[PDB]
Parts: sequence; C-alpha cells; structure tokens
Amino acid sequence: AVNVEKQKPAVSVRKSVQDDHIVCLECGGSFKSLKRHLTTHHSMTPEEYREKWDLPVDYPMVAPAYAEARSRLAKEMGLGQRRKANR
Repeated sequence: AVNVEKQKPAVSVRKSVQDDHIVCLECGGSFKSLKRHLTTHHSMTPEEYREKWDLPVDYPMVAPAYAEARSRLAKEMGLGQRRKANR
C-alpha cells in the first residue's frame, strides 16, 4: 500500500457520503460501516476519530441513512449493553 507519512486522504468531508458506501478516511477503502472497521483497524471510538480529521458535525461513520444519520437519536458512541439480549 503506502503508510509512509501520507496515509490515504479519502478527499475532504461533505462528499465522504457515496452511493450506499462511506469512504475510509486515512485508509481509502469503502464500506457500509466505518464504525466497525474504525475500532478494528484504526481502532478507538468514531467521535474520537472525527477529532483526528477535524471532521465537522462529528460526521457519521455508518451508512448515510443507517439510523436517521444520528445514532438513531441518543445512545452515545460505545456500547449500550455488553450482552446479546433477545434473539
């Protein structure tokens, strides 16, 4: 790939939203959910990560309309319950 002081700038924000695919800032690759990929590879929380790229309005890391583009309203970054309650 590269990763020698440059990384992959997936352009500026605003157009980070594409056709049901969200572009991986620092990485280049595209997917439906950066939330996972983020905490997997780049690791850390989506809100903490937006700080790195100075990403305005705390730009969502999940699909453009996944859940009202706003974590389904409330339920902050992290995990609700550490349990798979109900099937």
